[PDB]
Amino acid sequence: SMRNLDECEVCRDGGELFCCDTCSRVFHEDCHIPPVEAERTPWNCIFCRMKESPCQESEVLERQMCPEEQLKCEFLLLKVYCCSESSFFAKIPYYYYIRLKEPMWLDKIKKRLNEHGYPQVEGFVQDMRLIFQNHRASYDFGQMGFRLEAEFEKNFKEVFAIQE
Amino acid sequence: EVQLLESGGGLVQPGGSLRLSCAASGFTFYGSGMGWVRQAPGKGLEWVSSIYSGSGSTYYADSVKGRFTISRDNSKNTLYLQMNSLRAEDTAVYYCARTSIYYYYMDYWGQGTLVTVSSDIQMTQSPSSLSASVGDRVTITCRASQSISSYLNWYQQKPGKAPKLLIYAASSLQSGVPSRFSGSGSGTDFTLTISSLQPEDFATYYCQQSSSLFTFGQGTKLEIKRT
Ligand SMILES: [Zn+2]
Ligand SMILES: [Zn+2]
Repeated sequence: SMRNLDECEVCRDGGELFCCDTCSRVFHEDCHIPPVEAERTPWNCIFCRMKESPCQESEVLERQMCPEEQLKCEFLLLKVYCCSESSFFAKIPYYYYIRLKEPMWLDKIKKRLNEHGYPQVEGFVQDMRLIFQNHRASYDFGQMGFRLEAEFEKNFKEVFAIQE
Repeated sequence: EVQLLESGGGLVQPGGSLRLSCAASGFTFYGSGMGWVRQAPGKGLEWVSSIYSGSGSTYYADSVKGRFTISRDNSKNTLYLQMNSLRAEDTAVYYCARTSIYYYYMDYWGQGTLVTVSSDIQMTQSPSSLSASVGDRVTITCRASQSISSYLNWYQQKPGKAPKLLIYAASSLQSGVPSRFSGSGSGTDFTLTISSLQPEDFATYYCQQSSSLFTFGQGTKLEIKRT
């Protein structure tokens, strides 16, 4: 249609693209988080939905991952993936096969979050943070990840309205 | 501040046509999904049609397919329902309702306008009818034909009033609703629970799936016990 773009919002590539009912953004099935259900009546992307949504951090993390919490984490993970640095931290870290708290990567967090494998917000946020902690303790990589981390931590505060 | 006012309801000969309009104010009209829900006198709620972003995103009940046409003019903040080939089945109060796309629930309802004539997801609601006392713990339940994830809403309706949203996203308490109300469940089986029943809680309660179109439960009338 004339009201939707022809590049996936996340990876800027063509192929099988699903249109958001409201905005111009389009997505590959698995590029959107959670995955696109074209079944739906209609399909709206998570940005347009979260736009229409209506305190200490300790509180937020302790929260059980109920339908709203689950959506907000999915919202945060989609923003992480939309950052150009997501490429680097998507798969197994480079360092992993070279002769450090737990190997972590975005595709691992993505599978877990889509599978409802985090009982609390804390599980998601801690895995996300571990990616950067593990990174820091290695090698010669400049500011790689600085933007991905900073962006997540800004969005995390904003989405759960953490203290100023 | 938010107001939905329906008009265009009235008397029609069978087979004839009628056009319902709903004037919206107090919210960004194009940012919101808009639905029509009807209710026959004494009967439960039935989703008719909802429109989202333009004519490409229109949905109808099998009942009214190829017979009713929903439309919107965002420039005039108006929702329309064209109604053709009208039966007696169609005689009902037609509510204008705003569907928030956050988790696909109807948080704002008009007064309703009355029209007088001369393989979807089913929602079973146990019990049909309940007698309880002030202070008692009440648990109404909804079951779904197939899985509807957490896209499950709970509504209260009282005599002479429009439905009111209690719960959205299966277990989220709508702003203003007292804390004694709570929802639970996901997949097929769901539960509305009132911890300590209050005089004002005597009403009819409908559940509603949002997963694919909308389908309402049959309703559950919560009545006082004898003393
Ligand atoms: Zn993509
Ligand atoms: Zn969108």
